[PDB]
Amino acid sequence: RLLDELTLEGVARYMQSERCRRVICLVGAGISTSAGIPDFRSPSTGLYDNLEKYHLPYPEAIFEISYFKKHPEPFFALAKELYPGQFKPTICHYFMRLLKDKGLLLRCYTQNIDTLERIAGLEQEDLVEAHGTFYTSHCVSASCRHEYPLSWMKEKIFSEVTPKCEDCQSLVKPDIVFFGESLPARFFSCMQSDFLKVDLLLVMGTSLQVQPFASLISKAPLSTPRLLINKEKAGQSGLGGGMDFDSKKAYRDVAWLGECDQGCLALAELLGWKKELEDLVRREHASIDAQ
Amino acid sequence: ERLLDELTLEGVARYMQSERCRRVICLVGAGISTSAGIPDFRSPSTGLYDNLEKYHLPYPEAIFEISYFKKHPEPFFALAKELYPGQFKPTICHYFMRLLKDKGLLLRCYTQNIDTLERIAGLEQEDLVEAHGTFYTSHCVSASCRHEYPLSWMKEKIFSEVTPKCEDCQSLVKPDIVFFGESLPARFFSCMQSDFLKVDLLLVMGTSLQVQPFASLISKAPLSTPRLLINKEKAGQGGGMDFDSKKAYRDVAWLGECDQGCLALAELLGWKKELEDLVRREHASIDAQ
Ligand code: NA
Ligand code: NA
Ligand code: NA
Ligand code: NA
Ligand SMILES: [Zn+2]
Ligand SMILES: [Zn+2]
Repeated sequence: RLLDELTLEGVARYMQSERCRRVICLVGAGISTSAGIPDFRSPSTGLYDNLEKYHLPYPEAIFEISYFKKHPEPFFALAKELYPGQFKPTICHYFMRLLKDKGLLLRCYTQNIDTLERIAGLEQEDLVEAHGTFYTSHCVSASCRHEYPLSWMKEKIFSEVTPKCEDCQSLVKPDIVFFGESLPARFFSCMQSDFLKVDLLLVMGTSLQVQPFASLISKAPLSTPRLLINKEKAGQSGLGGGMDFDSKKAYRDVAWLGECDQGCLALAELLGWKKELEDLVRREHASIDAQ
Repeated sequence: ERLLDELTLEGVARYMQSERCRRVICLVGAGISTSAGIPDFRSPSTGLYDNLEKYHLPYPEAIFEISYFKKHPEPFFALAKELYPGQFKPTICHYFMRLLKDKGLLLRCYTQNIDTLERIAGLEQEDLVEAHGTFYTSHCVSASCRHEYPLSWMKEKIFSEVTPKCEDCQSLVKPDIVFFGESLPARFFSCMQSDFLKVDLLLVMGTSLQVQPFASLISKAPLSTPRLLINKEKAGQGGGMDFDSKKAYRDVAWLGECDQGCLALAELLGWKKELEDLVRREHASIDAQ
């Protein structure tokens, strides 16, 4: 086994090793709650638990493409309520920024649509935004598909004026992958390439309860260490790979439970980067508060 | 066709007052005993998996594995001594299942806990399937000896910190709990084939449903049988638990403390007064020696 001890210290020792040259990050809504965006499945605070004032047939409807096509108002009410005044990336995003700067980041597969990975300084080459993004929008008609920038959409969303294409008066939706829409081709191409060479998997703020994303933890070589930084164990045992932190055959999986920012701080310190990470977060947070 | 009128606690309680709901099966786990001061296994920070450092185990699950226990039984008995609950006082949830017994509604209680609080709350053996055994009785481990020992013996040996060894054959005497790697009792399977043909409601409480074959029990239920979960968090997601999809039809999740969920359910059923009275009286009766 590549790790000497199934701990955060073991993972950090490994990250200092020579064979650990390509790290893949898998991240979810948990890495953004510190930036004031709540997750989906945390009880009480999650979105599933605060969707009653929309009067939905079922909670998931607000995320279903077909329902959105027949009653988009609720999704856009949610978009207006959840629009973040400031898109301020967290300590976790900037830890992935450090991984980019040290040549360790092969890819960040993100399930979030908040584009905080871009604001933290990850580039498109670095990213697989598996569920799309809110940054750009498109008309839904197969013969229209007129694109619209975030400025336009934002103005409509806050004006509670349902986004309709100017030319065909159709529905214009953020380029998010609603339930029932296929993932970007980039997801599959990048997957087939990246997971042949990956040396370390960094799973953060995700419950691994939505496929096909979670199965990504199963594509890694059987020797690639997997560190989970998350409030709770996830990915154990719907699923095809299997996080094994505690059994008699466990050898490569490590779970560090707690806040994503706190775990990134501990990991950085272990690697001697805590100082640089705090400085980077400080500088960028101050710089953003200038626009 | 959606035996529940609405996927809520109120819908489930309406169903329970209906004529069609005559058989309730309870599936419960460590979560129903944390109010009684016994912690669960997989809760972060407070769970047993997160507090096994002082036993110096090769791996967290080893403390519960039959093979490790047979070769390194000292850590399990240290945990047994330190985890032995000073008072065995069932929680409001146990007594709510007692209310279910008294109203003729309880077909069976399948429990994963070994603390026997379901008996102290007044469920009888015919009411119970202790799927993972109990601490109440112990046996020597030799396949030809199998001499039984009562809890008095065990309590005394555990607290005097002397590894329990058989008087006749000097082998290891372990509690009759189902360690990882031991088969479940035949009662589990018999009772299952019968109970899940006539069950009208599933009550899953204080369990993460992450251990097999217990968790699959929610799959033996008829496709029409409603299933309500009372738990701090969604778990179990026939079929699995479908609370939120467009196809959800029979599953209801009430997130929170098991005791509070039992209180709310009882109130909807008009039993809250009786439940609180029973809890107070039984706590007082047990404290009176
Ligand atoms: Na969760
Ligand atoms: Na997400
Ligand atoms: Na849990
Ligand atoms: Na289902
Ligand atoms: Zn259009
Ligand atoms: Zn013996």
